[PDB]
Amino acid sequence: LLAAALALVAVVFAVVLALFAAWAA
Amino acid sequence: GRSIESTGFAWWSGNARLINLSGKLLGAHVAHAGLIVFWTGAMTLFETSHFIPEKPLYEQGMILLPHLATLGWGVAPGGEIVNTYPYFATGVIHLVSSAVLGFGGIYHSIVGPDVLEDSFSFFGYDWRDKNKMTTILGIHLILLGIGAFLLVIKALFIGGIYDTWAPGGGDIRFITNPTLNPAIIFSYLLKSPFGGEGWIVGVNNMEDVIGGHIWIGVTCVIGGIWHILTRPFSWARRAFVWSGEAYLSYSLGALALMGQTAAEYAWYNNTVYPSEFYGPTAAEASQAQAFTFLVRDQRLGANIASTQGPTGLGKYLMRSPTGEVILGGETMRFWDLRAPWLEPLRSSNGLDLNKIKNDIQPWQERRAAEYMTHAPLGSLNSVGGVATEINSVNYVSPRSWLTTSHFFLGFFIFIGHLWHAGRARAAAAGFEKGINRENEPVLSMRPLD
Amino acid sequence: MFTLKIFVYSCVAFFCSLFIFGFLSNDPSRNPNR
Amino acid sequence: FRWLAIHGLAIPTVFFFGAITAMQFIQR
Amino acid sequence: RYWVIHSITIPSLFIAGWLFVSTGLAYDVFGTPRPNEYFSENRQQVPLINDRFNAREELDD
Amino acid sequence: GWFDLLDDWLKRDRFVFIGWSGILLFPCAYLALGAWFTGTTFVSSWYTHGLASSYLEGCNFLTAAVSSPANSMGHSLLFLWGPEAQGDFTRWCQIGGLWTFTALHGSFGLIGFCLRQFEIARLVGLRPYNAIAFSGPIAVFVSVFLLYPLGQASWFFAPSFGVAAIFRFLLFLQGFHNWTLNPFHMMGVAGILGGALLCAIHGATVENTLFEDGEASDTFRAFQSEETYSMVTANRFWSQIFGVAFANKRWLHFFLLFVPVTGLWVSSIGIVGLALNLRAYDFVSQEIRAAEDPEFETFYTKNILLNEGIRAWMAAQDQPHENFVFPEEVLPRGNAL
Amino acid sequence: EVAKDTNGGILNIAPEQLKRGKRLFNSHCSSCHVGGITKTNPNIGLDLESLSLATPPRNNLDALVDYMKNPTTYDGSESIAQIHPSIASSDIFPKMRDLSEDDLYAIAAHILTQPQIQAEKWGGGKIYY
Amino acid sequence: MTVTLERRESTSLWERFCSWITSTENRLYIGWFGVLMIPCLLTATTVFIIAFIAAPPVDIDGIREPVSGSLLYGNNIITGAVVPTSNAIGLHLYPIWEAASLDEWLYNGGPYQLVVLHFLLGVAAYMGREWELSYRLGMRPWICVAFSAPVAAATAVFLIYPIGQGSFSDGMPLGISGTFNFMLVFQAEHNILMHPFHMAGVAGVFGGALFSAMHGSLVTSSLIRETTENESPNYGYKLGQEEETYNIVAAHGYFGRLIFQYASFNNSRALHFFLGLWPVVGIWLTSIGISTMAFNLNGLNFNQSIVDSQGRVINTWADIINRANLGIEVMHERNAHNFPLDLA
Ligand code: CLA
Ligand code: CLA
Ligand code: CLA
Ligand code: CLA
Ligand SMILES: CCCCCCCCCCCCCCCC(=O)OC[C@H](COP(=O)(O)OC[C@@H](O)CO)OC(=O)CCCCCCCCCCCCCCC
Ligand SMILES: CC1=C(/C=C/C(C)=C/C=C/C(C)=C/C=C/C=C(C)/C=C/C=C(C)/C=C/C2=C(C)CCCC2(C)C)C(C)(C)CCC1
Ligand SMILES: CC1=C(/C=C/C(C)=C/C=C/C(C)=C/C=C/C=C(C)/C=C/C=C(C)/C=C/C2=C(C)CCCC2(C)C)C(C)(C)CCC1
Ligand SMILES: CC1=C(/C=C/C(C)=C/C=C/C(C)=C/C=C/C=C(C)/C=C/C=C(C)/C=C/C2=C(C)CCCC2(C)C)C(C)(C)CCC1
Ligand code: OEX
Ligand SMILES: [Cl-]
Ligand SMILES: [Fe+3]
Repeated sequence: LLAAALALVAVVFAVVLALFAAWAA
Repeated sequence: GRSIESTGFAWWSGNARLINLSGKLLGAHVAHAGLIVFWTGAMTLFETSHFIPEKPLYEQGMILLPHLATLGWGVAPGGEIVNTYPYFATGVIHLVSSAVLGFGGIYHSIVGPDVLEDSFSFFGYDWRDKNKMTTILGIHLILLGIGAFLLVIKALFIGGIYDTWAPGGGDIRFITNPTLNPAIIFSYLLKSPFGGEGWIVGVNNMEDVIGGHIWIGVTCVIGGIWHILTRPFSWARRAFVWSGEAYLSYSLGALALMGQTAAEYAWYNNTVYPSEFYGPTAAEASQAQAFTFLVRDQRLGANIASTQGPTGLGKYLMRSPTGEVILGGETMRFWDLRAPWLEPLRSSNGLDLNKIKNDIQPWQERRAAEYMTHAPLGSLNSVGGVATEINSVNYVSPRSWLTTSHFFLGFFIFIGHLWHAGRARAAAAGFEKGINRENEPVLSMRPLD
Repeated sequence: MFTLKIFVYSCVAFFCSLFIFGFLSNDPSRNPNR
Repeated sequence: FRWLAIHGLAIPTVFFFGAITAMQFIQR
Repeated sequence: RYWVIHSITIPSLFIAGWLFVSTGLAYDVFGTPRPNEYFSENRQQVPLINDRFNAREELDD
Repeated sequence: GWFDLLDDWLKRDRFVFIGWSGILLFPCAYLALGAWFTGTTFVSSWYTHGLASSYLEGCNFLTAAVSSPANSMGHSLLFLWGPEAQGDFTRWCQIGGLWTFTALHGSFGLIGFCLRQFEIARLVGLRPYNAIAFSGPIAVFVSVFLLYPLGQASWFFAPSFGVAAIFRFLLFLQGFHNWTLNPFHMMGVAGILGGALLCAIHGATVENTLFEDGEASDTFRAFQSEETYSMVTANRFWSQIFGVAFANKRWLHFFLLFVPVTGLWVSSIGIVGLALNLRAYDFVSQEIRAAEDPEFETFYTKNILLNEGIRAWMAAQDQPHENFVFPEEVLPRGNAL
Repeated sequence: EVAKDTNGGILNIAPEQLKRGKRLFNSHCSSCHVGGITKTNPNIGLDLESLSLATPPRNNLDALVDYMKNPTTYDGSESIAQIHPSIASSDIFPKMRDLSEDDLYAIAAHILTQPQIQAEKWGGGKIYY
Repeated sequence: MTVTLERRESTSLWERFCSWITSTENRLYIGWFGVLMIPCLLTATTVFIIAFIAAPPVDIDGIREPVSGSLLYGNNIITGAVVPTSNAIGLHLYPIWEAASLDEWLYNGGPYQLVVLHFLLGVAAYMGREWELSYRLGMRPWICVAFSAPVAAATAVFLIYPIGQGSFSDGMPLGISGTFNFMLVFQAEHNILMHPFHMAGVAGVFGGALFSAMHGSLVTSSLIRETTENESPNYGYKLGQEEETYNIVAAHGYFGRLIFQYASFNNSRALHFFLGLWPVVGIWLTSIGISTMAFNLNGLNFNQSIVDSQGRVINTWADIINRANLGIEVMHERNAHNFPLDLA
C-alpha cells in the first residue's frame, strides 16, 4: 500500500542480492 | 538394452531405459502425444454422440463441449447449443491426426534408430549440453506463444468468443478493444490469492483475458528467441542440476502448480468457464439459494431489508466486514461472487435495496432457481445433491469433475516432482544406488555429542 | 498496525531472500562426494 | 491336503461367481 | 493336459450356480424374499420376529 | 506310538502346515469365512432389521452383510438344533443363526490361529512374540463382537459382518456412547496411527540408508550377516532432523511391535466399558456451566448436540423392534434444516 | 388405480407407463420434485394432501397435465408460467420442448401413484428417507 | 563439463554463512529449508500455546455466537481448541494489521489463520529439510516422500477444504473435540465412510499397524542369543555393529510355515520397501479424498437403491448410516442456516 513497504522490501532484497553478487564474483 | 542385465533397471522402472536413447525416447513422446490427441478426438465424438439438443451441457456430463462453446462454436445468445457440427469437426480432425502421431510414435519407438546423435546432429542431444536444451526450450516456447496468438486471433477476428457478461445476456462477441495496459494485467499477476482477491483466477472480462494472452504471447515469443540465441549465465549453471531426470522434475513441479491453478479456475471462475456451459460454482449456487428465497419471501409480503434472523443478523440481507450490502445466511462467505444474473442488481455500496424491491426480473429468478438446484454437490456414483439426498437425480457438475481430477493429477505430479528431483540430486552427486561401504560420510564426521 | 506490517514484511523479505540466494549458491556442490 | 484346500476354496468360488452373475440379470 | 476335466467341471459349476439363482431355488433355501414378497396383501409393515421360542409359528404367519 | 504317529503326520512339512492347531483352526476358519460369503450372497435381514442384506436382493459389496440376530433372540447361542430354529435351516437363517455361527466359529478360529503361531514357533525354535502381538486383534474381536453385545440387550446391537454395517456400528457408538471422547479409544488411535507412522518411517529409513552393494540402479537385486543399511547414518539423520533417533535395532523392532498392540488392548478396555454403558460421555462441569450459562459453548457441547441428532433420527430406523414413533415435531434440529 | 378427472374418472395404470413416468419425472421434475417436496418452495409440494387442497385441486391426472400445460399459483388467481416450466413456456424452458401429452399423463401417473405405494415418504422430506 | 559443477568460492563471508547454514556438524541441522522452517514454526508455536491457554471466545460461524476454546475460559485438555476464523471472513487474508485491534482479531479468529498458514509453510519446509539433510549426508533422498503423505493430510484439512468450501471456518479446529466435530460434520456432508479413498486410508493405517506388529514380532522372535538370562536382550546389540542381530532365515521360515512358502519375503530390501509403501500410499489416497470431497465429489450414495416389485424402498445399511448422517446434518450449527439446502 504505502511506499515504505516497497522501500524496505527492495532495500533488504537489494542488500542480500549484492551479497550474492559479490559471492558470484 | 532392454533387460535388467544390460541397463540396470527392472521391467517396471523399464521406462528409465530410455533416458539416453534419443530415438526411442522421441518415439515414446510422439506416441504419447498420439494418445492425448486420440482421447481428445474420441471423447469429443463421444460427447457429440451422446448430446441432447434441449438440455444444458452441464446436465449431460460434458467437459470438452463447454470449452468449444466457450470459444464460440455452435452457440446462440444465452448459451443455447444449436449447431453441434463444429464439435464433430474438431473431434474428427483430432482423431485422424492421432492416426498420424501414432504412426510416427510406433516408428521412432520400434523401427527407427535408438540414437539420433549418430545419423543426425540437429535432432541429437546430450542432456549435459546446456545450449541445445535452451535451444529446444526456446523453440517450444515460441510455439506456445504462437498458440496464445491463435487464441487472440480467434477472439479478435474469427467470430469471437462467448461472453457471458455481454450486454444482453451471454453471447458470442468479437473483442474489439483488448486490454494492453500493464498496470491491469500485471495487477492480476501481483495480487493475493485470498478471498476477494483471487490472484489470476479473479479475471472477469474477456478484454483482460485476451489482452493477457497477447502479453503472454509476446512474452513467450521473446523468451523463446532469448533462449535460442543465448547460453545460460554462470549462476544458473552453478545452481541447477543438468540432466534429463532433473528437467523432468522441473516440468513436474511446474505441471503440479498448473494443475492446482486449473482446479481453482474451474472451481471459482465463471468468465473463462461460463456457468451456462460448466454450471454454477458453489458460491454462485449458494448465493442463488439466498436470492431465490429472498424473492419468494419478498413476494409473500416481507420487508427483507428489515427481516431479522434468529441470530440477530439479516435473514436475507446483511453487511460484509467492509460494509457492502450482501445476502444473509451462510452465503455471507460467498459475497465475493460476481455473476451476470446478479450484477444488474449491484450498486456502489453492494446490492441496491431499491432494485431488489422493484427491478428483479423473471429471468433472474429462473437463473437463481436453476443454479441453486444444480449446485456442484453430488456423489461418486453421480447421485445429485447433498450426501443425505436420495437416489433420483443423476448429476455431478462438470466443475466438480474437472477440479477434483486436476487436484488428483497435480498432487501426484508433485509427488513425482519430489521423487525425481531427489533422485536427480542423488544421481548427480553419485550415491543414488546406496551408501559407499568404503566411503560412508558419517564415519568421517565428528559425533553430535 | 502499519508498523507491525512493516516489521513482518521486513522479516519475510529477509528470510525469503536468504532462502532464494542461499539455494543459488551452488547447492549441488554441497555433498560428501565433492 | 493340497487338493483338499485348493478345491475347498476354488469350487465354491466358481459356484458363487455363477450365482452372482445370474443375479446381475434379475429384474424388479 | 489338466485343462480337460476342468473344461468339463468349471463351466459345469458356473452354470450350476447360475441355475441355483435362475430357478429361484436360492430363495426357497435361504428364505430370501423375492422382489414381490417383501409386502403381501395383508401386511404392509416389516415382518419382524418378536417371539424367541416361537419364531417358526411367527414366520409361518 | 499311535499319538506319536499322529504327531509325526500332522507336523509334516507340507505346502500348507497343519498340526494339532490345524485340527482346530482349519474347520472353524473355513466355516466362518464360508458363512460370511454364503450370507452376503444369499441370506436377507428382512425379518431381523427390515433390511436387504445380500447380492441376491441387490446389495453390492459395500452394503451387503451378515447381520446380527433379531433383538428378540436375546443372547441366544442360536444353535441350528436350538429351541428357536428347531432344526429348520431356513428359519435359522431368517432368525440370524448365521451371525452366531460366524461369530463363534470365528472366535475358535482365532484361538486356533494363535495356537498355530505358538506351535510353529515352538517347532521351528523361535520366541513366541508373533502370538502375543496377535493377542492384540483377539482382544479386539472378543471385546467388540462378544463382550459388548453380551453386556447389552442382545446380539442385535453387535456389529454386523459387513462394510456399511460396520459403519453403522461406528456411528451408533458415536451417537450413543460418545466413543470418540473415550480416553481408551484415544489411546487406540494413538496405537494405530503410531503403528502406521512407525511402519512408514522404518521402511523409508532403511530404504534410504542402503549400502551400495551393486552397480544397478535396481538396489533390490543387491541383497548375509552384514547390515544392508547404515544404522549409524540413519541415527545421525534422525538425530539432526527430529532431535532423537533409535540406536538399538532390537529396541526398535520391539517398539514397533509394542505401540499398535497396546493400542488395540486399550481400546478393548474402553469397549468393555461401553458394554455396560459405562461411558465417557460427558464432562459434568461443562454441562452444569452450560445449563446455567446460555452463552457458554465448546466443541464438546456441539458434539453433544450432534449425538442427540444421530440418536433420534437413526433411533427410529435402526431399532425397528422397539416400535419407536417420533412425530416430526419432537425431532431435534436447527433452523431451516 | 388413480383419478383421471374431477368427475370420478378411474383408470388403472400398467407398469410400462409407471416406468416411462418415473423416468420422465426424474428427467424433468425430479430436482425440486427430487422427491416431490419442492426445493425452490417447500411450502407447496407434490404430496397428496397439498395437491387436493389446491384450486383447482391437482388430485387428478387431467388437473396435473393442465398444470404442466399452464401452471398457476396455489389459489389459481395468477399465472406462473414465466417462473415455472411448462408447455406454454417451453420457449424459455427448453427442457419442456420434448414432452407430449402421453408424457405429461405418464408423469402425472407417477406423481399420483407415488403416495399410494410410498405413503408418507412422498412429499415427506428428509424425515422419511 | 558434466552434470554437477564441482567448485568452491574461497572463504568469503557469504560463503561462510552458507557453510554454517548447511553445516552437518550442528546438533540440529539448519538448512535453507530450515531458514524458512524455524521462524514459521516458532511463530506458529508461540501463538498456538498462548491462544490455547488464554484466548477469548471466537465467532466461528460468523453468526455472532462466540465459541470458547482456551483453558482460562472454562476448557480442559480434551475440549480446548484454537477456534477456526469467522465465516464472515471466509477465505480473506486476515492478518493482525488488517484488524482495528488485537481484540477484534481475537474475536474473528485471526490466530487460527496465522497458525495454520505458518504451520503449513514450516512443515513443507520440514519436508524439504528432510531431503536436504539426506543429500548432505550422502543418503538416498526419498524419506521426504514418505513424510509427504502426512503433510498432504494436514494441507487437506487446513487449507484445501477451506478453499473448496469458501471459508477457513470449515478448516479442522486445532483441538481434540474440535477434530471430532470436523469428522462428524464431514461424514454428514460427504459420507466419507462410503468413499473408497477413505477406505484406502483405513487400509493404510490398519495395514500399517498390522505390518508394524508383524515385522516387529518376527524380528523380535528371531533374535540371536547374545545375552544372559533375565538381562535385557537389547544389550545383545551394539550401535554400529556389522553382524546381523537376528536370524533372518528363521523368520522367513516361520512366516513361510504360518501361511505358505511363497507368501513370505526373502529380500529384506523388498520387505522394508513394502513397509514404507503401504501406509504412505494409503494416506496419500485419503488426503486426496479429503481434498476432492473438499470439492464435493462425495462418497458412494446407495440411499434407496433397492426397490421391490411394487415400487417401495427396501432399506439397507447404507440407509441407516444415512439416518445417522441426517442426524448430524440437521443438528449441526443449529443457528447458522436460513434456507433448506446446505450448499456451502
Ligand atoms: C511427466 C511424467 C512422468 C515421466 C515422464 C516419468 C518418467 C519416469 N519415471 Mg515417474 N512418476 C511420475 C511422472 C512421470 N515419470 C509421477 C507423477 C510420479 C508420482 C506417482 C512418479 C513416480 C515414479 C517412481 C516412484 C519411479 C518413477 C520412475 C520413472 C522412470 C521409469 C518409469 C517407468 O518405467 O514406469 C513404469 C510404469 C509402471 C510400472 C506403471 C505403473 C502404473 C501405476 C502404478 C498405476 C497408475 C494408475 C493409473 C492412473 C490408472 C489405473 C489403471 C486402471 C485403469 C486399471 C522414468 C524416467 C522410476 C525411476 O526413478 O527410475 C529412474 C521409479 O522408481 N516414477
Ligand atoms: C481430466 C480427466 C477427466 C475428467 C474430469 C472426466 C470427467 C467425466 N467423464 Mg471422463 N474420461 C477420461 C477422463 C476424464 N473424465 C478418460 C481419460 C477417459 C478414457 C477412458 C474417459 C472416458 C469417459 C467415458 C466413456 C464417459 C466419461 C464420463 C465422464 C463424466 C462422468 C465421470 C464419471 O462417472 O467418473 C467415474 C470416476 C471414476 C471411475 C474414478 C476413477 C478412479 C481414479 C482414477 C483413482 C484410481 C487410481 C488409483 C487410486 C491410483 C493409484 C495411485 C498410485 C500412484 C499409488 C465426467 C464429466 C461419462 C459421461 O457422462 O460422459 C458423457 C462417460 O460415459 N468419461
Ligand atoms: C525448429 C525445430 C523444431 C520444431 C518446429 C518443433 C516442433 C514441435 N515439437 Mg519438437 N523437438 C525439436 C525441434 C523442434 N520441434 C528438437 C531439436 C527436439 C529434440 C530431439 C524435439 C523434441 C520433441 C519432443 C520430444 C516432442 C516435440 C513436440 C513438438 C510439437 C509440439 C506440439 C504441441 O502441442 O506444441 C504446442 C502446440 C501449439 C501451441 C499449437 C500451435 C503450434 C504451431 C503453431 C503449429 C503446430 C502444428 C503441428 C503440431 C505441427 C507443425 C509444427 C511446425 C509447422 C512448426 C511441435 C510440432 C512434441 C509433440 O507432440 O510432437 C508432435 C513432443 O512430444 N519435440
Ligand atoms: C518456458 C519457460 C521457461 C523456462 C523453463 C526458462 C528457463 C530458464 N531461464 Mg528463462 N525466460 C522465459 C521462459 C522460460 N525460461 C521467458 C518467457 C522470459 C522472458 C521473455 C525469460 C527470460 C529469462 C532471462 C532474462 C534469463 C532466463 C534464464 C533462465 C535459466 C535460469 C532459470 C532460473 O534461475 O530461474 C529462476 C528464476 C527466478 C528466481 C525469477 C523469479 C520470478 C519472479 C519472482 C516473478 C514471479 C512472481 C509471480 C507473480 C508469482 C508466481 C507464483 C509462483 C511463485 C507460485 C533457465 C534455463 C536466465 C539464464 O540463465 O540466462 C539464459 C536469465 O538470465 N530467462
Ligand atoms: C527444529 C527441529 C524440531 C524437531 C521436532 C521436535 C521433536 C521432539 C521429539 C522428542 C522426543 C522425545 C523422546 C523421549 C524418549 C526418549 O528420549 O527416547 C530415546 C530413544 C533412543 O533409543 P535407543 O535406540 O538409544 O534405545 C536403546 C535402549 O535404551 C532401549 O531401551 O529414542 C527412541 O526410542 C525412538 C522413539 C522416539 C520417538 C518419540 C516420539 C514422541 C513424540 C512426543 C509425544 C508427546 C508430545 C506431547 C506434546 C504436548
Ligand atoms: C511404444 C510402445 C507402446 C505404445 C504404443 C502406442 C501408445 C501406440 C499408439 C498408437 C496410436 C495413438 C494410434 C492411433 C491410431 C488412430 C487411428 C487409427 C484413428 C483412426 C480414425 C478413424 C478410423 C476415424 C474414422 C471415422 C471418421 C473418419 C469420422 C467419422 C467416424 C469414423 C469413426 C467412421 C506400448 C506401451 C504398447 C508397448 C510397445 C511399444
Ligand atoms: C493470460 C492471462 C493473463 C496473464 C497471465 C500472465 C501474464 C501470466 C504470467 C505469469 C508469470 C510471469 C509467471 C512466472 C512465474 C515464475 C515462477 C513460478 C518462478 C519460479 C521460480 C523457481 C521455481 C525457482 C526456484 C529456485 C529457487 C527459488 C532457489 C534457487 C534454485 C531455484 C532456481 C530452483 C491474465 C492474468 C491477464 C488474465 C488471465 C489470462
Ligand atoms: C454356512 C454353513 C456352512 C458353510 C458353507 C460354506 C463353507 C460355504 C462356502 C462358501 C464360499 C467359500 C464361497 C466363496 C466365495 C468367493 C467369492 C464370492 C469370491 C469373490 C471374488 C472376487 C469378487 C474377486 C475380487 C478381486 C480380487 C480377489 C483381487 C483383484 C480384484 C478382484 C475384484 C478381481 C455349512 C454347509 C458347512 C453348514 C451350514 C452353515
Ligand atoms: O460452516 Mn462449518 O459446516 Ca460446511 O456445510 Mn454449510 O458451512 Mn456450515 O453448514 Mn454444513
Ligand atoms: Cl443459509
Ligand atoms: Fe526392519
